[PDB]
Amino acid sequence: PGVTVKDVNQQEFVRALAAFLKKSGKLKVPEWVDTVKLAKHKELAPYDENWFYTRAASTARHLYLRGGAGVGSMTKIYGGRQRNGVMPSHFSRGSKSVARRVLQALEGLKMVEKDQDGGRKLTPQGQRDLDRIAGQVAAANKK
Amino acid sequence: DIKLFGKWSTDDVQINDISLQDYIAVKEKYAKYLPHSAGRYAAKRFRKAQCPIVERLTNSMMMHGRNNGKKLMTVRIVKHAFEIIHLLTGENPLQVLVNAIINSGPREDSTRIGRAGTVRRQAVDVSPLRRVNQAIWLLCTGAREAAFRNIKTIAECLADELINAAKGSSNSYAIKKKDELERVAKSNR
Amino acid sequence: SKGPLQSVQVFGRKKTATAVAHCKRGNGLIKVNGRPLEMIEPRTLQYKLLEPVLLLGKERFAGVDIRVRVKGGGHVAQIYAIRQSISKALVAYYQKYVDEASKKEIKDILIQYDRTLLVADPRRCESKKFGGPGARARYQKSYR
Amino acid sequence: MSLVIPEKFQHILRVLNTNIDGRRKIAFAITAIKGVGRRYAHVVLRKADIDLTKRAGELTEDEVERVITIMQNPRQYKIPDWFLNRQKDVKDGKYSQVLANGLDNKLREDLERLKKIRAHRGLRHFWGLRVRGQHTKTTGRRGRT
Amino acid sequence: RVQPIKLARVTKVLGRTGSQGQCTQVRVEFMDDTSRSIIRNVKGPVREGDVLTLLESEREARRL
Amino acid sequence: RDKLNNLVLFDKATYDKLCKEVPNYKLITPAVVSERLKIRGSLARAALQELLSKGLIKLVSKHRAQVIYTRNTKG
Amino acid sequence: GHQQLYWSHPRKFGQGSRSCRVCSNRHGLIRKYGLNMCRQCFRQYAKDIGFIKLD
Amino acid sequence: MAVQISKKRKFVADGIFKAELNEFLTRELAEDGYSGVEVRVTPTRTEIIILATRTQN
Amino acid sequence: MGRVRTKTVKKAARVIIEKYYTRLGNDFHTNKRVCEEIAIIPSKKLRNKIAGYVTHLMKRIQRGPVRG
RNA sequence: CCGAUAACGAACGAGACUCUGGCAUGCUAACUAGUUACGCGACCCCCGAGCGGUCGGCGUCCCCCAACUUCUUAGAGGGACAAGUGGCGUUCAGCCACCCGAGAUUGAGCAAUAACAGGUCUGUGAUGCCCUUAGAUGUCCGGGGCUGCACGCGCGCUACACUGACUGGCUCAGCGUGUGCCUACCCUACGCCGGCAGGCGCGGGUAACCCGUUGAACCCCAUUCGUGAUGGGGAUCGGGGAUUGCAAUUAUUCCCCAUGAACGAGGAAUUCCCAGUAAGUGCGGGUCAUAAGCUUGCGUUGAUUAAGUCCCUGCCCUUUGUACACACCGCC
Ligand SMILES: [Mg+2]
Ligand SMILES: [Mg+2]
Ligand SMILES: [Mg+2]
Repeated sequence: PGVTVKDVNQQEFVRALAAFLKKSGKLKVPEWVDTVKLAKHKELAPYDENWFYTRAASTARHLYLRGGAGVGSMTKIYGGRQRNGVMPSHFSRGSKSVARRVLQALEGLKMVEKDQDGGRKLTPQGQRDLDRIAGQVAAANKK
Repeated sequence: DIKLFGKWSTDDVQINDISLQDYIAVKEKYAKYLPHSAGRYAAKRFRKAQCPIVERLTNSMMMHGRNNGKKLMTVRIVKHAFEIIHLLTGENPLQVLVNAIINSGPREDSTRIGRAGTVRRQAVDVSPLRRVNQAIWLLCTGAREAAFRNIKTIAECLADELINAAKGSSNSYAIKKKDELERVAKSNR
Repeated sequence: SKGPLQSVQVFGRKKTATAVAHCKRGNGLIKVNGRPLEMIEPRTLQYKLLEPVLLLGKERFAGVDIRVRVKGGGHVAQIYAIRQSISKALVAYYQKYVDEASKKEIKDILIQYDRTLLVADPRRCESKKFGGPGARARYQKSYR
Repeated sequence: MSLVIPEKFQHILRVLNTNIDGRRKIAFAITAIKGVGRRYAHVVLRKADIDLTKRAGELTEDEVERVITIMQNPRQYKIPDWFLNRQKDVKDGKYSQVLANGLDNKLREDLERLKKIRAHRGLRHFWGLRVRGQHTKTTGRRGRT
Repeated sequence: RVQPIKLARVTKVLGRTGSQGQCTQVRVEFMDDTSRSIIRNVKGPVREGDVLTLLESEREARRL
Repeated sequence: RDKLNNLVLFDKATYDKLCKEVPNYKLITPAVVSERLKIRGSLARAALQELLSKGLIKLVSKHRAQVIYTRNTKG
Repeated sequence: GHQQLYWSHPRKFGQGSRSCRVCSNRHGLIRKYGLNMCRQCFRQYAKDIGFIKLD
Repeated sequence: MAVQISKKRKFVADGIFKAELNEFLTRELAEDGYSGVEVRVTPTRTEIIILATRTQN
Repeated sequence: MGRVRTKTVKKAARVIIEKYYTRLGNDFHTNKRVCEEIAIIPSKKLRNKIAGYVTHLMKRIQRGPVRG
């Protein structure tokens, strides 16, 4: 069976990919992962200390789903409702720096690259391993 | 055969009173896989009767502002409540819900305009549609007022409100208000 | 077993959410937006999406090949448009390529179960007026 | 492993010059120190490098003395200078995080130095009115009566 | 001394009453004794041909 | 209705009683077990998952808003 | 009168920079689509521009 | 085109010009039996025709 | 409620029935087809309202004389 | 409207009308919208699928190198009329119910005769009369004020919580705006730097070509919290950083770290509302150098109760009284 990531549950797939990136030490992280907030609209630090691997896992399948997604695209994707205190809630975008660090880390890992236009896209090896892990997690999920 | 929520066949159910028999839509044709179908049952009169009852349960459940548009939350609420009641009783959740509705339904009420100058509260009977409406309303608000300020969750309190109403245990909110209504009906009949 | 060009394309829309199903000869399989209906996002409504196929069973779905694309609206509207797109596309492909004497016994199940499976809901929205927050709700007023 | 209360537990326990609860989570329990919020507590505990799901009485005394040094002297422990309370102080120009009644001392100091220089903010502070430019025609009546 | 509860079948609806329209006069005959037809004042939307519970038989419905 | 003051963790008196009495009644939920044994509720959830990994109950629902467990089927 | 302070106040922005192209009022000015028109004036000339209350 | 303006602003500008032209022609020929005016605009030229009662005046 | 006809449609239906009776019929579609050509109705809505009233009066006149 | 009927025949307002929305696998056509099929790939596959699967990857107007409009766009049209049938009714106007039907009452605009000494001279180079007109009530510039607080009233937002909060993940909208006569002020993708608020360099868009496939909120899925004024609430207040401008103090706004106030569903009173409606929930426009707790629009999720009444509150009509006709703010 040829299993693609679109054939598997994304909640399990994201944590599978983050686990894989945890296993592979080539991926780089900034030192401020445990300190900074993930967005302007966030009220607290992420609970998970592996939130960076989670972020990379999310953006990997996002760039697979559609290409040309730049830093601003990432921040709009990961944006969220801002409680604004006493004002009515609104929408705020994610941190530009965390998207830059994750995308540049994937770029150094060399399964993503800048396109002929703006934004970035997967290398064929990228989706090769994405469908590999999707197939193995699908087998583990079904049986 | 219908398997609402993937189980709990609706063909083994029964209704003891003919008055609610034609005004309950738990039967095979009005049995749905999910309690979620906006079939426009309020467009003209007497169509909420044709609306399935389990749809009505979530309908009356979503109340009081903070959750007024959420249908999916009330659907998972009724799902968990059905699971809980079937685990702790063993009989059909829908059947025991129908029994709870029948037990909770107030057969009489008052008009409050029994005389013009002073309140008189002439006691009158209740149409079956008003019966089912009052029963479901009382049950939903009973769970609401059971689990507003406790560790106890809404699914748990909906489950035990239905259980208590089905058994007529006199501590259920709907049963108590029904008892009070019958008492005042006798008071000023 | 080798007839080509056996294809229909039937849409279904409700509340500014359209979903077009392309139906053609092939192995029994289902996909909306490139993913199977079982791997849908609001899984609490997953029984609604697998409802049409369980009505008439997989037996008549064994010889069909259908793929749906959805755009517009929200999640629930997408769900309803998808299921009505599925039912309408199957019934139209059936009536086109085989007799309607057996199409009747599959259309009647859908209509007796839910009219929306083959008739879209026309209600969309009402305009907000300049006197209150919404279409009919008005602003407050005070005499004192 | 989700076990009973160990013998070496404190249900109410003293930190600096004020007590904090024990039943609360370890990060949220220490925010009761007058000057630390949820973000500061979480970052200093993540630097403390311990179990976060354990309560305040499961903190052994070596962990107590470990966390207090970090919370008192953050700048040496790689805490960013933008994270701190008294950034660019008007006295020494040195970042610090003020805790417990030290924060009370600092706030009183700010009020009284504004009062000494007779700034508009200081005069509003003395008269108890609003200092951040908001209106006062209709609000504040709870505090005034 | 308490009369046993029984059922009444609606034959037709007479009109609205109660000084605000809140009530609805109806003509009902018991299926237990199909000869006896009495007027009763109900509370809620009632159609023709439905049935409803009656806690008493002797009591009839006056105006309002 | 004045104060709860529930136990954040077990002790001698509560742990053994939980272990001996939980797999008897039909409804095994975090809120209900908290009512019965005056435990906190984070502890109730943790104890429920530890008992599930022990095998004295079986999972039923596993929803992110409320989980259900039930006593072992006797056979 | 003196050249330096007769116009020394900058009004390159704000409500004083703009005015109605019909009556020079700076209240209720409609700047959409480059209209730059006082509202009670635009209600007067609405037909001429081509604006019609279709509904 | 960066020099050129949006079509929306184009139609707005032409309507504004028509309104100003009509008002000015009214205030100019009110005693001359002014009735109306129209414009046919082409890229080559614009032709403005004024409907009045006494064209001799 | 609210399906009563108006005098404008009613009188026109009466007049066309009385003047052109033989050409009319008991089918609504046929009635609107003849009305479309032999009468000048600017609107489709008014057209088919006229035709409906003509059909109803046809049902009346085939079994009892009317004020027409 | 029907019906009685000294009335018959009309007219205006209502209706009608225009726009709006659902239906047309019917027509007209679309490289500024696309859909299938095909050819390159890229990857999953070899247990074997192989006419296997995904791609918002590239092309088949890169013009000879495929079609068509189902989806989208907008013109011509059609389509719904109480039309059919059962019942009620004077058997008339009509009403109720049901089948077939997309639709059996979609929302709006316009709105008569008249009155309110209703509001506006502060919209106007609309305007009579009067006030001022050089120590100006003309006009310009500088500073403050329009925010100022023992208290009272109105429209709002925010919450009071476990039907929840926090973290992460999955994830779908439509209205509609976008570079300037004055007028110097646009919307913005991408890459880099900062933790954020921001800054830099390169483009695109005067617009179904770009922003944008508008990756919105809510919701949905998992973890943590645990009845504790608690991780609910974020009022008040401190320190620090950027943005706009000539200028930010009386804090313009936004961001980070700090305190965490009242508030535990609200007395008497009283507002709004019948189906995509109330509501929850965000997003556009107007305001704008900076900007929405306002307003006007849009979209999502989406109900309960009722198909009634003159009990209350108002309004109309008929009858009636009048010494009123400047019309009860009357007359006396
Ligand atoms: Mg009209
Ligand atoms: Mg603070
Ligand atoms: Mg007299």
